[PDB]
Amino acid sequence: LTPNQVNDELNKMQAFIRKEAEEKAKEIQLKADQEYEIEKTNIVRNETNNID
Amino acid sequence: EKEEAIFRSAEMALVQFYIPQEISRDSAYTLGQLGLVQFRDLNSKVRAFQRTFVNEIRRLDNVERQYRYFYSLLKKHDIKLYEGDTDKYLDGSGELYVPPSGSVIDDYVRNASYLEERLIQMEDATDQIEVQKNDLEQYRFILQSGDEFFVNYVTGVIARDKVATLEQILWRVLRGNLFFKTVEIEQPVYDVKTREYKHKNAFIVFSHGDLIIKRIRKIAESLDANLYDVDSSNEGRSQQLAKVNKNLSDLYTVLKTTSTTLESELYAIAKELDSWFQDVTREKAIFEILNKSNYDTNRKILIAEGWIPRDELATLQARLGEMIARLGIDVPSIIQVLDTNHTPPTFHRTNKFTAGFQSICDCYGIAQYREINAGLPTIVTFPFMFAIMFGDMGHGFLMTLAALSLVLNEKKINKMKRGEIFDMAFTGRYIILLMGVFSMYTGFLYNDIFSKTMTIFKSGWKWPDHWKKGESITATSVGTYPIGLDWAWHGTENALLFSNSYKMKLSILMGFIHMTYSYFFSLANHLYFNSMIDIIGNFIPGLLFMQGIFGYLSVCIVYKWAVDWVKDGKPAPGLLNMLINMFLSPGTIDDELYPHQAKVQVFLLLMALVCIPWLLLVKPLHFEDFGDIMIHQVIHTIEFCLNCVSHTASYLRLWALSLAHAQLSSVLWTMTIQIAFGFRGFVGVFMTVALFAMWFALTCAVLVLMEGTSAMLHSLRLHWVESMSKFFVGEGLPYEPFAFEYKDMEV
Amino acid sequence: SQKNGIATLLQAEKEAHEIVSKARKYRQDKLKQAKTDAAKEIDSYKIQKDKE
Repeated sequence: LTPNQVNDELNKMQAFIRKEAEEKAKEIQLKADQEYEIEKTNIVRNETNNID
Repeated sequence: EKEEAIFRSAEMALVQFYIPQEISRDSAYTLGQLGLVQFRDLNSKVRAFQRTFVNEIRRLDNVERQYRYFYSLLKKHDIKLYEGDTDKYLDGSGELYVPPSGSVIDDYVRNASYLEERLIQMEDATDQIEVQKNDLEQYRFILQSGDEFFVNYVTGVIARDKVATLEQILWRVLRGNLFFKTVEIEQPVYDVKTREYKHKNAFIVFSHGDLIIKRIRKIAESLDANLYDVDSSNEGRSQQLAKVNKNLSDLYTVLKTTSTTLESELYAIAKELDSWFQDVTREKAIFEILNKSNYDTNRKILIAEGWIPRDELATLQARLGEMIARLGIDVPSIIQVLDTNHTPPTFHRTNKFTAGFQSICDCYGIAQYREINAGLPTIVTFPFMFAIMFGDMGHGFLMTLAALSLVLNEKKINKMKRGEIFDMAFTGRYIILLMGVFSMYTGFLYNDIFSKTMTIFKSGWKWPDHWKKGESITATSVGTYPIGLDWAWHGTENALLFSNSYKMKLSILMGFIHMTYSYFFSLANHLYFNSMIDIIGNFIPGLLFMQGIFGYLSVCIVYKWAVDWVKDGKPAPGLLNMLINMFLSPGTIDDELYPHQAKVQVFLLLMALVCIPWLLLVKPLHFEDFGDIMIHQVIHTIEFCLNCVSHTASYLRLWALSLAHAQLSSVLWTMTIQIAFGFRGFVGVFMTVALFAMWFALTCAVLVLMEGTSAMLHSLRLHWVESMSKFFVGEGLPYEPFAFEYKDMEV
Repeated sequence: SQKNGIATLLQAEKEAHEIVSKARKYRQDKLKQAKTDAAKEIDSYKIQKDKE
């Protein structure tokens, strides 16, 4: 529309993609926590069973 | 919101696009309807396999091959292809004329890939089921001869074409000892090698020797033969007949069943296959055209460039209002004009009434950017040229009759199929109208209607009380027709030798006026460019050289038209005698057109000639210098200096054709009407009828068709090589916005 | 745009890549933490059984 507005369609979409990737990464960190949980529980179970 | 066709040209722009990648197809549906949109193909120096869209093109190729097979299987059957009126809904200029189509394109691919084998496996059965039926039926008639005799014996059936030779070779290979009786095939049947109803015969044979049996068996096949086996007993043959007869009703019915399926599904598919054809074509084309842009995974945006008109940015934004309406992502502007160093394309608009006129404008060639187009010159001059080619009242009126019929029937002709000979005819239906409406006027001044004249006005001419022909009779003038020429020039060769001289001058004068008018547009575009630094430095000689001679000759010509010479002591100077004097003499005219003109004609000539090298010095004075440009301007100087006179000379063909038409019309009239004048009411009326009919046959056919066909192309000459020589001094590449269109039967 | 898009869009895209790779390296450090967590669970409970 207005020529001066051509920077807004850049910066707002920059923010939109940034927040998309930010949510993706912040849930990937939760996935990392879940991986932590399972690979901790299974290893400790397997070792402690022989200890028992 | 357009151009004036005289000074205002088309003005446009280019930008770098930053469109989101996800709405590529979405944007394409919209801009593909009517957007005045073209792309600068940055996707260059790349191969098909070097491109990121080769995968879908082969899929659409396979489905269109499937559609071609659909064409084939359709036309090979009597059913007619229904075509709905949806093409009008799909061809035209609107606002959302192409509604967006979902991604069910792959569903179309799927169901097509399904139907292909669905129909192949169902159709490839009849070819067998029929031959099995035929073979069983043949076996049946073979067995029908159970009471005809005379492993242990051989049975078969052969065409009558070899019955005699076969029986003879049997008789002369088994050595004259055999039983061989036969019965003919009543109501024969077709063969299988050539599908031909060949007359047939069946035979029966018996012998004692088994060696004989094997010899017969292994000789029969070498020739056109069929083999079978039959029981010797009689009731055994009856049981064979019953068992082989039981299993043929199924064969009789299966073909009917498969047909019932075939036509049933053909009816349904026909309603949609035609539409889907052009539909899927639209998707392949739109994918292709969008594919010319550059994309990488680097950025979510898509790197694209294209070349867009500049006087419709507001309309483009409003139309993209839909982009932000339903599929909105809030990146509205994708337009930002930058600058380049290459010449922009040239393009303009067209209209229904000007289908033919505008085509011929760029058929010769396109003009460069902001270079004036000769639309109005084509509208005016070419029709007037054709009109002045010939002006018989009857011929012009008759030609216009067809034009009126075509224009009034255009209500349905616009939609009905245009015949091979009618395509171009319908293309320029509005041109012949102008042709004729100017032809009737041009011929009006000639006062010719099939070489006749009713003496509309009065001029007054002097004759004695009585006069016997064979003598030259002088009639003085007291005022001629205010409009046109008087009837007095309908007499002997004097009239023709005056009319030819009169007419050969106006042609030259009008040609000079027309070429001056065309050259007048030279500085128009340069002012449009504001390129006045040195362009006038070349327009000046190109004007003065031609004018100082041609305008001087024209003004001299009109000078005698005003002043008489019989009443003046000075005799009338020759029509063209002021040429040699300008060079051999230092100013001596010897024609005495005007005293003072003698001392100024050479002066005008010497100003005219002196600036010959004024063009070869201006170019090097720019600072720098390079050989090709001096060579180019030298060749331009010489070519123009010769082209002025070439054009001057070329204008006589107009009058040559005019007088040729007049003479042929006169001679045809003389050889038709005078012959028809045979006075007889018992057999002469029928002779008059026949002559009248053939006179129409010739007038309409050969005194119009060939003449007009030649005249239009001679006018095309007279327009092109004259105007465009110095008018279209540049070339611009065409603009062709991507848009939907219909497709139909073809390879 | 061009006078600013080449920079703003790069800020968006490389920022997204940086945060995503930050999540990835977080998950790798998290895998190391899971290994050492199984270790510390078998470094204490293993001897805890003998304590009881």
